Amino acid sequence: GGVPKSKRITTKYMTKYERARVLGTRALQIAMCAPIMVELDGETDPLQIAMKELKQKKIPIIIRRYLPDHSYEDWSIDELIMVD
Amino acid sequence: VPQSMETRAEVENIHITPRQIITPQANKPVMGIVQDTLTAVRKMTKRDVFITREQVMNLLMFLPTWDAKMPQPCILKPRPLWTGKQIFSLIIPGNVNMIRTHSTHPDEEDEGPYKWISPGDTKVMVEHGELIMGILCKKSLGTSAGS
Amino acid sequence: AGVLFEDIFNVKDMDPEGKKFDRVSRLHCESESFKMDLILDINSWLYPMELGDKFRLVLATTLREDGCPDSGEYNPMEHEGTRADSFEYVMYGKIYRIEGDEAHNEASRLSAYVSFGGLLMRLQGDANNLHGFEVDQHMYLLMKRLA
Amino acid sequence: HINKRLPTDLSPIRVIKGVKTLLERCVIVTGNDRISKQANENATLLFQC
Amino acid sequence: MNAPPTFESFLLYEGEKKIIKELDTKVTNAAIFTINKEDHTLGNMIRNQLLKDPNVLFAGYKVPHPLEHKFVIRIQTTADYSPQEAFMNAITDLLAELSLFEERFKDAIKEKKEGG
Repeated sequence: GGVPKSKRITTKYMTKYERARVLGTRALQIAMCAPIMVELDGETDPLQIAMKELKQKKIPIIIRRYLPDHSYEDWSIDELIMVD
Repeated sequence: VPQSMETRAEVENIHITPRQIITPQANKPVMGIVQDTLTAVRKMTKRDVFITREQVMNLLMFLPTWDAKMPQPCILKPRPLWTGKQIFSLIIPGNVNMIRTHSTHPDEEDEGPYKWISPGDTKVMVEHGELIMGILCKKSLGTSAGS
Repeated sequence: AGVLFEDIFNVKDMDPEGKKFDRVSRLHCESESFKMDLILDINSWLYPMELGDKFRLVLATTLREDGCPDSGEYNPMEHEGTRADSFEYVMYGKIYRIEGDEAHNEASRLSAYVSFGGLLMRLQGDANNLHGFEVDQHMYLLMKRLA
Repeated sequence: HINKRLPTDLSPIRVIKGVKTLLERCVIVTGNDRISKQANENATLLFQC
Repeated sequence: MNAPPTFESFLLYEGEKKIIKELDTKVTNAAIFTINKEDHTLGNMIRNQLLKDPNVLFAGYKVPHPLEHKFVIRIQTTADYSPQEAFMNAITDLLAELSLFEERFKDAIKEKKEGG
């Protein structure tokens, strides 16, 4: 059930339940020595690297939001807008 | 202790204390200033509390968010003296504006001519993130809504 | 230069409802040149007063005699050689509200409320004698007892 | 630093346009359908008031 | 079972510098001096000798924790006088003052014992 991009009716604002898991998964990926997309300013805790590369929205994670009718919408990181 | 660091990220982004300040049960804070800390907040905002340069100097280093810009004293001559509201003003950050009343506020004061100048220092006014008027209590620095 | 208000005052009332603070005296005063009415909060122990006394009062925007504004920060150097040397009571604060005509009343009656950290000033009278007063403006009070 | 004793430069037509743009941009139930619009002004009725 | 040793309140560990100087960046000519393994005594002496100096504008000690024997002093002066030189003059004046205290106490004990 691939929902088209113009057909997506979910919200365009990424909530904190997505934020925690994307931050943890990306920091874990960096913890297995993934390439870091942005410049490093001496940070050694990869969770901090996960935030400071989430600021420029350069994280390759596709969020598969599940609708109640067993259909799924794929949302990218840069399509969603940071809010806190 | 979390044994996976993505769960540690979940603790940081969800389970941390400052992200859980306001309850969804009754839209109120759950932590508050209590016991002798609240008692000395009540006793420190009083109008007769005139505090010297040395004592506010002692109180200065316990504000790590301070911008190292000390205020001009309320009393300049003959002795430089501060007050309790002037040093609680440094604690309050940002733009904070607030109207409440003390628990010992008379009801006849609000319709009188002294509703904006209280002899008893009861109505509590905060303007622009600095403490201006009133003595704080459980109503202003507690778990109640609108604090 | 910068003297927004300048008058001699006489005290007519001392604690009309009772003394609620140990170190704060509340005074009711009237002038002689411009018919003003004033409610004063001062330090009681530092500078004691009694009923019927006379005091010279200057309300200015800065302590600099050339009219230039101050730096806004306290230093223990620049308090002598200025306009504060001719007065024994030098306060520094900010006006928080101005009452009177507002929007829908005549401008023959005006009032200004000044907060010195908890000490309260109510200066009320004619609006043309209260020129230069605005909301959230820093203010200097100079006061000297007279025989 | 708004002065409450000085004249302002805010026209009421700009105020009404800002309120209308606010109420158009503050949506909860999305969609151009009649049911979606009815739920949109049913969810935000007290906020609009 | 988790009781700390009682000699750690006055003894530095291996490779532990007593005085750590940190340059403050909020204002100019300001520094923070961190001194370990001591208490409010030396900080109070340094502070109340510094407060007599008109050349200083900021001199203050703080103990962050009663369980951690460590205290910090923030000193800011004018732009003609170092905070480190201010602290040096403070401890020099303290040493001179309590040397005068030692000799006046010795003279007092001598005259009280000889006077009977």
